Amino acid sequence: SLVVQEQGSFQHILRLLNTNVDGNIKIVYALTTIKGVGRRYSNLVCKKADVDLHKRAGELTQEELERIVQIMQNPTHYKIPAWFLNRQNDITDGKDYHTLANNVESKLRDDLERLKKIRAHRGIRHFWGLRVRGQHTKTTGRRRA
Amino acid sequence: VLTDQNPIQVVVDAITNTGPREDTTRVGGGGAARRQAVDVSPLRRVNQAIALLTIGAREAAFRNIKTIAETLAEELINAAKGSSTSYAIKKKDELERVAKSNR
Amino acid sequence: KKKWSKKSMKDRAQHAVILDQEKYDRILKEVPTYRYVSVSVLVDRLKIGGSLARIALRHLEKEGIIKPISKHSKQAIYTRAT
Amino acid sequence: AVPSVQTFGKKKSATAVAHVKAGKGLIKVNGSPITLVEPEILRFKVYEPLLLVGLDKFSNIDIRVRVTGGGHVSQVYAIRQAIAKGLVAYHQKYVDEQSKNELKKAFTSYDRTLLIADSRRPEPKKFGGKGARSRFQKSYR
Amino acid sequence: LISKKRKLVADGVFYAELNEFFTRELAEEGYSGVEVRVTPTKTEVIIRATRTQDVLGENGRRINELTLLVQKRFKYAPGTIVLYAERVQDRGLSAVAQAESMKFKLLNGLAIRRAAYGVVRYVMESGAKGCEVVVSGKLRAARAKAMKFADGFLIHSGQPVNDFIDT
Amino acid sequence: IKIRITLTSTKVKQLENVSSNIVKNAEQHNLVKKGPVRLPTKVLKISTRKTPNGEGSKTWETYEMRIHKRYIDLEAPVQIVKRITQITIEPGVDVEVVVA
Amino acid sequence: ENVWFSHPRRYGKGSRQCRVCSSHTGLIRKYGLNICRQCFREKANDIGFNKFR
Amino acid sequence: PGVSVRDVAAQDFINAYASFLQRQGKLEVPGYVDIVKTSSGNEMPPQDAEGWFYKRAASVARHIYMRKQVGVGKLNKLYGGAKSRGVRPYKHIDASGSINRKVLQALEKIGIVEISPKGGRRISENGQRDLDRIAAQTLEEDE
Amino acid sequence: GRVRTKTVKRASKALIERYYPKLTLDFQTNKRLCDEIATIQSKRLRNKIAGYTTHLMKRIQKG
RNA sequence: UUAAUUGCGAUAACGAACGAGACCUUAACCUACUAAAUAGUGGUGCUAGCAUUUGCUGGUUAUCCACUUCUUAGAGGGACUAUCGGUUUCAAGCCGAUGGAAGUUUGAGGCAAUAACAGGUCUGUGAUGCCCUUAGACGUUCUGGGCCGCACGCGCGCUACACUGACGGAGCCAGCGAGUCUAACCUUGGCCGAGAGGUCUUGGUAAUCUUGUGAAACUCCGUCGUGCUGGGGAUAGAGCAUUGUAAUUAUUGCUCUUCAACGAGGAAUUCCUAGUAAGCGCAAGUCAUCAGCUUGCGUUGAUUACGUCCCUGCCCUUUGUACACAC
Ligand SMILES: [Mg+2]
Ligand SMILES: [Mg+2]
Ligand SMILES: [Mg+2]
Ligand SMILES: [Mg+2]
Ligand SMILES: [Mg+2]
Ligand SMILES: [Mg+2]
Ligand SMILES: [Mg+2]
Ligand SMILES: [Mg+2]
Ligand SMILES: [Mg+2]
Ligand SMILES: [Mg+2]
Ligand SMILES: [Mg+2]
Ligand SMILES: [Mg+2]
Ligand SMILES: [Mg+2]
Ligand SMILES: [Mg+2]
Ligand SMILES: [Mg+2]
Ligand SMILES: [Mg+2]
Ligand SMILES: [Mg+2]
Ligand SMILES: [Mg+2]
Ligand SMILES: [Mg+2]
Ligand SMILES: [Mg+2]
Ligand SMILES: [Zn+2]
Repeated sequence: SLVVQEQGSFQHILRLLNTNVDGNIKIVYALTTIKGVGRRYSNLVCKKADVDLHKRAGELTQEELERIVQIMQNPTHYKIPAWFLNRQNDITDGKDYHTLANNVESKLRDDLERLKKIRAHRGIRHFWGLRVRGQHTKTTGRRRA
Repeated sequence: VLTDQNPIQVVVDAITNTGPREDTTRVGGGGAARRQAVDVSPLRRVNQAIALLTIGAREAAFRNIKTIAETLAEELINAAKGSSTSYAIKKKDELERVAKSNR
Repeated sequence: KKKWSKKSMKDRAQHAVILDQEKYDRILKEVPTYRYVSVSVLVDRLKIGGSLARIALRHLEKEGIIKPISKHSKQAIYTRAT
Repeated sequence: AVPSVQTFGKKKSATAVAHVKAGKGLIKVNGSPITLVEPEILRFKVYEPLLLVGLDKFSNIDIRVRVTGGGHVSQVYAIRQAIAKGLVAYHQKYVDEQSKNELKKAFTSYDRTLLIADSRRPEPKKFGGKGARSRFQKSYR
Repeated sequence: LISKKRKLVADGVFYAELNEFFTRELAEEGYSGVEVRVTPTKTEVIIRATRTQDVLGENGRRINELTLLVQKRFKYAPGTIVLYAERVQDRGLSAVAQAESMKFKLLNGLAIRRAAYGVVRYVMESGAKGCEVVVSGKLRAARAKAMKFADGFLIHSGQPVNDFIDT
Repeated sequence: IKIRITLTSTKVKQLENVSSNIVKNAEQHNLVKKGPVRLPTKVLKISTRKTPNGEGSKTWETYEMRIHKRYIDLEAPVQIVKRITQITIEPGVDVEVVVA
Repeated sequence: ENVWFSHPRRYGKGSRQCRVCSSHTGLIRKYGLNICRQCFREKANDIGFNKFR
Repeated sequence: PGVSVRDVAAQDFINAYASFLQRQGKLEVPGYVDIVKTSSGNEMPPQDAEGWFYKRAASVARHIYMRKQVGVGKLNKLYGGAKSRGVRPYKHIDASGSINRKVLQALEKIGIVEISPKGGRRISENGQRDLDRIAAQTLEEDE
Repeated sequence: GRVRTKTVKRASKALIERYYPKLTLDFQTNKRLCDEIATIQSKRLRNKIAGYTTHLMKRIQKG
């Protein structure tokens, strides 16, 4: 029932983490556009940054969004339970990270080339392009590429 | 709220408006299957009216913001008036035209 | 990969998500003369979102411009108050 | 003692026992009044017997219903059959049979299944198919 | 300390096992079934055969060794399991006795028609309503075929088959 | 003395005549008793394929075994209890007595 | 040698076998009878299972 | 006349009691709230994130008022649902045990529910009296 | 269909041959004397025979 | 005429038999019998809350008393197309209505003839003839693989392609069943853990305990909003657990992230007439662990016929045949 006439400060797009985050949709589902940021992570970040999750993304302040990306790129510093993290207990650094927009692809390629250079079975499977999780490949995934 | 008479009066005169009076059947004839125009029983008139109305409401409410209730409402209203924009009315005149051609 | 279908494109509508003064006083002036008012009616006649339609419905029935007939979820039925 | 009967309504698997005694006119179901039976349209469907025979015949009698089994609408049908059978049984035992037979006439004129339980029962599932009749699928080539 | 379901299927498989055992060794004694009665202080096994002197042996030696065998196999206490023999009546009205007599006649080398007609004549003389014996397999040729020998009338469908027909 | 007799058989008329001669002996001795409470018959079902091999029509077969259970509660001294468990031995019917 | 037949048979189909025919496939482990389905079909009448419906 | 929880509808009663509990503010919310999904079969956290714990508390309070005694497993089965298991068919999955256990401990702390013989939690007389008073208030709203 | 077999028809007409003055035009009394006067394994078969005897008595009353 | 060589009848046939039917099981009815703290109900005590003016909603095992309506069974009864009206040589029967719990042989099954297939199975069988092998064995056992391997083609299915909707809160209802002894089964409750799960105990050899299996679909409030979108959840990466001797070609489960085709499906083609189709989940089977499978159960519950021989076939009679491994 609470209507408010918005002003000209709305922006139909906004730019976060080298990704063209769409405006005109609610902020948590808009932040899911960032690759590496899903619904749970985006919802918890919008909660920890103390933004109104009912607000649209295109009408949000610069300080609110930079607080959001700070909480994103430094997750555990703001009381994040460290099992939400998609890259936890990594193989070299040993500490829990959370990869983001292009670091997800780069780190995926890093573990793939690690497996390929140690000639592990999953690495050879990925190099051939076959299924690696032990699925049957006789009938499904015919036009997988 | 629209058409402030009895809404059940609207649905009964809708099914009388969209009841198909004559319809065609599929006879063999030899090789080429033919159409033959026969008349429709009143029970099948009611049944075909109900099926046409709800099918039109369903396919018009599919994949859009208009709910099935209000879609069925406007379909029933247009059928009760007689409008040629109702799905059931269009199907009715098509079936009666094919019957009249294959008399 | 054969399809056996057409899959023709559509209009890709651009319903409004935030309101301004012109849309606000537009709805304030033309939600009367609507005999039957609902979320989809507002969406089709004003090109606004469903969220704006719901909030505007609650607003107008709170002040009293539209009368509720049935306020069920997923289907709200409002008339004009005369 | 107190004038009191107990009857029962049934459905597919829902049963509803109804104790009808003399009281001040309270119609409870599972300790809750009849206005809260929670399909809220079948609320009207369970209102309809007492709405038919008028609330004057419920002023001096109170009904308490305990319902088990089935689903929601099955329980509602069991409730309405139970209260109809309880009212007509009270009017059979204590009141004369004229009231009993006109009440039963009104009930069965509106709906047969208000007093007579429906005899449709689940048909067992046969092998070679998911249901009682439907088979799986015939493939030839 | 066993559930009743498992107890009842246990005595079922126990009866079936000892019946298979008895029809394996007591074939040349006309073994025509067995019955069990569990009882406070003892369980008894009533064998119903024809040659009771042969299933007993000299002074019950074969009954003694059979009791010892079933006791050793089923881990019963010595004395808690007892066996009795019984000369069964109506030998013609017993499908297994006629079947094993047919088997022994054919193993001795009798003709199949003579043996089957003799046994069906014996059963019909024994007061049966109808008897019916089928011999299947390779008879005089590599190609197999089933021969049928019947007398009287027999039924095939219904609860009367469980009630009356012994097979 | 609070004894319970439980019959756990499959032959229903054998169990029934056992229970009837039990209760008429009990009322002949004018003993107090909760009568024969008949528990729900429990059906043991086993569904299999009829064929030993795999081919044919997928025809299934359900072999069942009904189990009937009754219990009678008695208050009666040890000597009439001992002749009660001495007697009522039926073939194919399993009985057991518990005290307290 | 001791190693011969060393492998555990505490579970799986190698732990069970038909009490009548020593078959591993098709076991009926219901109610602890442990008969293959074919031998059960033969012996069900004298076990005490019957067909009523 | 006298009323009870059975004399009022469940939804508005739970709404009123949850609002009263949020206004009272002596419930001892856990702290890991606003992080969880309430069910392994769910896929999103509750949408009323600042609330929903007073709602769950009111619901289990009414549930224990109705029943004799319940446990956290009974509550997990009650609040569990159909988990969309991706491409495989659905299945019932019990809810989060920690949420129900901590709200039960919190209701013990505030004094609505108590521990019970025969195991579980039973509605105490204090919880009974104030649930009845809240029912009185929530059906006398409309007068 | 409700066609009755020759066992029912033959037992019914035999009952009518040797018990015509005893039995009457009511199914209940015909049943209550049929179970007394013959041994039938089935209540269903007894009811079928009694119904056909009552039908044939109705036939006898008209020619 | 019947669902039916089911019957009425006709009659070089008469009298019979098997099959069908009859039969048995199950589902429906019984306020009629027997009963029952291992099923309930009412009252009485003791006790909680509100109203207090009697009351309403509850709890209570050694508080008893009473009963069996609901629940379980056992013994029976009940329907036979009963009555009536039509129609039929006016017979078998058929149609409609009334009554009735039930009027499609009441519904669903089980059993189910003769003759055969050169159907399948020697990988169920210490059922087997013959042939092969029988000791660096084709026996048996151990280690490790494989039965999953993927350019492709088909058959059962499961998820879906969205607002008759997804998600989040509440509301909140089944039935069929299974479960540990010399073993370690179904697990309640308490606590820890986001979760999966773990730990301390407890009940149950079971109408008693798991379990009212508080199932899901559903309902009500909201959020979303016609956007391959908060649909859809494949393909992947990382981590945490459980089973097991052992999980690497991930056993499964859980968390986060990744977020593809799919916009209702061409020629074709399957199943189905009422509590049936369809939707929805649950139990059991296999099972140390693993359901997208099967066997059953219940929950919600439509539309359209009440016919025809056009297609696909089936039964009987007549007819033609150059067919007999038989179009
Ligand atoms: Mg729509
Ligand atoms: Mg189904
Ligand atoms: Mg829920
Ligand atoms: Mg689905
Ligand atoms: Mg009391
Ligand atoms: Mg007549
Ligand atoms: Mg039948
Ligand atoms: Mg073989
Ligand atoms: Mg394979
Ligand atoms: Mg198949
Ligand atoms: Mg929902
Ligand atoms: Mg139950
Ligand atoms: Mg989704
Ligand atoms: Mg076909
Ligand atoms: Mg399983
Ligand atoms: Mg496996
Ligand atoms: Mg399988
Ligand atoms: Mg010719
Ligand atoms: Mg020739
Ligand atoms: Mg040709
Ligand atoms: Zn075997």
